[PDB]
Amino acid sequence: QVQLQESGGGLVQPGGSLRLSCAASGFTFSNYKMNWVRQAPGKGLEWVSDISQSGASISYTGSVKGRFTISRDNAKNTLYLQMNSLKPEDTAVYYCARCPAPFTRDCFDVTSTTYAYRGQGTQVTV
Amino acid sequence: SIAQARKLVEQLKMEANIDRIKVSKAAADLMAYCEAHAKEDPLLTPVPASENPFR
Amino acid sequence: AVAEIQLMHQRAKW
Amino acid sequence: QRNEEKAQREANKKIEKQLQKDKQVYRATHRLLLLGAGESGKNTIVKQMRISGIFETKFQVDKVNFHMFDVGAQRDERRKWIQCFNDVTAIIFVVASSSQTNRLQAALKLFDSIWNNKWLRDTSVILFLNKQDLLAEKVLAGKSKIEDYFPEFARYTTPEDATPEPGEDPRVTRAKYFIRDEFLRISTASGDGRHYCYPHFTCAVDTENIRRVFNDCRDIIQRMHLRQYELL
Amino acid sequence: ELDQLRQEAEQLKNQIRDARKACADATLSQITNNIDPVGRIQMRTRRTLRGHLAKIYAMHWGTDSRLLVSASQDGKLIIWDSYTTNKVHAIPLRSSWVMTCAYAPSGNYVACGGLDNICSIYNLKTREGNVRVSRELAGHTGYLSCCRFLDDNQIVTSSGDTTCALWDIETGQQTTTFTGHTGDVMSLSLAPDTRLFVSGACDASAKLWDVREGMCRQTFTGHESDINAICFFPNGNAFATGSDDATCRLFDLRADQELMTYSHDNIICGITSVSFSKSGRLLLAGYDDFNCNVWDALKADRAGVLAGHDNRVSCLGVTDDGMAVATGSWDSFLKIWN
Amino acid sequence: ETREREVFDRLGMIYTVGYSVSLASLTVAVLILAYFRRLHCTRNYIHMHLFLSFMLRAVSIFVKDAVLYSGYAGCRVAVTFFLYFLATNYYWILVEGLYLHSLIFMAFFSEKKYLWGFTVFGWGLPAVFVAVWVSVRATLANTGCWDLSSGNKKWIIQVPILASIVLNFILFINIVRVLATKLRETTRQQYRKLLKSTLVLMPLFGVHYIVFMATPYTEVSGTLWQVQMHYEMLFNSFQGFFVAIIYCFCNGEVQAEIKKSWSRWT
Repeated sequence: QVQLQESGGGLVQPGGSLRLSCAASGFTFSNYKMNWVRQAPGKGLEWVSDISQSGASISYTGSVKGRFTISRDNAKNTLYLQMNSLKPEDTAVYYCARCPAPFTRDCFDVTSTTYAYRGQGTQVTV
Repeated sequence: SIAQARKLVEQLKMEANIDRIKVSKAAADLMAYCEAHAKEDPLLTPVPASENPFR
Repeated sequence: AVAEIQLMHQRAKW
Repeated sequence: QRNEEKAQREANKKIEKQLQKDKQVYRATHRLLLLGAGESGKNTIVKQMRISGIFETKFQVDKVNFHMFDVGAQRDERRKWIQCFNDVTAIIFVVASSSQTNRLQAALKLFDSIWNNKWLRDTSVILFLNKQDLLAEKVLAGKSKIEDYFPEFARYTTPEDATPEPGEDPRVTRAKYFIRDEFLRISTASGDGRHYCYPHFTCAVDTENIRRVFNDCRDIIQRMHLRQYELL
Repeated sequence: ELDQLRQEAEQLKNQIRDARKACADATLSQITNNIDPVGRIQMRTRRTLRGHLAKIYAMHWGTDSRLLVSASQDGKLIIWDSYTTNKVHAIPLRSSWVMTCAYAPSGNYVACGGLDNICSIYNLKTREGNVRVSRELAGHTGYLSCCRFLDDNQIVTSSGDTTCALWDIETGQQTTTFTGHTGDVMSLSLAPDTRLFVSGACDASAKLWDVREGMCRQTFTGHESDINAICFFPNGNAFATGSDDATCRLFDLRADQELMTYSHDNIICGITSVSFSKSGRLLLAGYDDFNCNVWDALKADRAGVLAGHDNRVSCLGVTDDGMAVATGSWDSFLKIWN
Repeated sequence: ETREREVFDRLGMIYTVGYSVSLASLTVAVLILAYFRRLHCTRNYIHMHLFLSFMLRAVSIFVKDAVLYSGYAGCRVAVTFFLYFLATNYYWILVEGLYLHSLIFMAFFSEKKYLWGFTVFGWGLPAVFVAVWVSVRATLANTGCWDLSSGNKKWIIQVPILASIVLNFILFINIVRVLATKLRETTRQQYRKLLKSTLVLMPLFGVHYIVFMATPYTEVSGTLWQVQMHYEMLFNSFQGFFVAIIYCFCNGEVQAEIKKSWSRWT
């Protein structure tokens, strides 16, 4: 069963740094693209970052460029979001999402309200 | 979300309550079915052109 | 003019 | 049994003539998938072009039939039913240009996923940025501050060929063409010439819209023809 | 408490995993070690059914194993006499976005559904002889991805609203609803006794549903991505699933766990359609690479390839008598194979 | 005066070799097109007609050479068939241009409205003016093999052919224009691809005629006559070969069909 369990989210002073981690189970980590999404209090799901299969191709949303850094560890099947220079608007539930198919370029639906291959999420309060 | 979580917990309880036979028994049953019905399978054992409706 | 036709005509004349 | 064979062949021929007529009608009409968010002004565009799990709008421009599909009453997980629209002539895309902490980012990701999807990689897209008046109102009032939602706006300069509209403020032109250039950065990357994009700055109530799609659809058809001769 | 429910759910999942591990005393590969390989299955195309304009999205064989309905997104249901390739009916659809079709077991009716979220039942035996919508079943809140008749008055449908529904055609009302999938149900298959049915969804899971009671008896996991196709093994105590992770997997209902997996490195495209042969020894899976593979269901070795389609193979069907296979494709042709 | 005899013999050899190679390649190409059912399309139907016209031109030229150069009815009908199967090839090249122009500049083409019209145009307007010429020649001259020219009767066939050379040039550049716009609205690669498209469209549209289209009946002794005859013989003889190479053998779809058939046969 596709499981994505996150950890590391918690209260942090503004301007701080926090390492969100994502343990993946039930699928071949290296074959699928990965994405970090967030849900702010009272807001909809917002796409934050993504990293491709090999880990060479990285993209961030505009509001987090230069601050957050995504990474993947295929030998340990995990995903990292290193957050730096955190802001009060960064308070949200962060979900470790997955692309719906392997070796595939389109990552459709990772921000859907009832998405399937998405983690439970960890809350980050700033 | 509380109702959905309760429904999921109930479903998992019902799924855990069911009994499961040994895998060897199920594999033996599938093998037995395959052996009993192999000769009724035109795709596995080709039919002649006379019998083949798509000749 | 037309190549093939003019060649055939000049072959004719000669 | 030969009587049954004759009856079946007569039925087949009566079916085949109707299939010939239906093929004539089908090849003479173009299917447009109209896709866009709820507040993107898409419904206003449908209302202009006009005046259930899917809404079909038939319209005719220059004696040419277009069939535009507004896909309502569906869930937001589009990765399955979108594959139905790989044989449409064009996917009209309506983007809320002057607009979830970042809605335009979600629109850009949707366009990217459409562009890179293996079945839609042959289907071309018509792009409508349907919030030009609202974009002008926002950027002229100084409430834009786009350089933090998209940091690229801190260094982007208007390309030389980007002709601003008459009487239009430079900020409005720069913002609208910055959005266009984001969509083009997605589209020109791995485009490979198999499908194309037509960015158009539209208002919600423009009468030009039915023409724009026309002049896009026609172009698409021509390119497909030029693809068959190995010219493109 | 939501946290208490989550903890209990995790404990139940761990208990289920431990029970499945305990029941897995032997592997199917070890059990079938004494069975000789089937060799190479060289099937060839015997009929090519032409007439559809757009991509053919579904087909379904008749119980006579001779007639078959095919749905194309040009807005057409065409009923072929596959022996003679002569079309029997050409039914124009109200909505041209059809994603599934079914042929009634008695042959009196056909069904179709799609992006209109409506199941249309067409009567092939009207007084005049034409084909008209006998019944229009509305009520799904998502596209209809599959539908299967139980009889002339009841039909089971799977929709994109993550739920399945059993409809009473006479009254038009929903007799039963099945909920529990978190992704769209992409295919369903009725058991030979039609008392249970398995539905594969876009949650990378299949679910066995009791039609009489409406409850989900078992949930089968192991696939990594969206499951596009599903079908019972002919005995009714097992089934197979094809998914976007490019691997087929055969599960069984009584061990409640995976039996065996059909995958290959050269295959990276997902499976759009699966169907067993009459004995179940062959598992036929249609792929996005325009090919259709024939797997030795007991050895996992690929025994054949049904190459010949110019576009994505969207639908498969093995006749009730097992004589022939039929594959539809996005290139708008059905091919019959022997 | 054996010099002109040697010149005519050399011309005969060069277009004999050219037409032999072209006829072989075009027969192979038309067999390939007819064999594969997937390739059946309006464009490929018109290409098959063009290939048939090229084949008929080559075989008719060979027949005329055998009958005439190795005043009865057989010789006259051989000359008439030579002229007819030349004019049909010219008008099928014009039909190539007309169909490619209609696909693009006409907003949305309608196959049923024009395909039969294009076919009857390409096979019959040459027939119409060849029949008119035959009637005029039989009524007013009716001498020899009709191989000799009789006043201004010859133009009855030559003038209508030349017009198809005119218009099909006007089409050609215009298409080369529109591709430029297609390459403009979407650099070194742009102009390189435009040049490639022009070069591959060179043989289908028969543009090389326009160079010597307007030259009148030149005297045999002269450098202009020699260059015109040799250039036109070589280019016309190998034009069918080039068309078959480009539009069948080098075509991506046809190569895909050939490779798939070979792989499945293996």
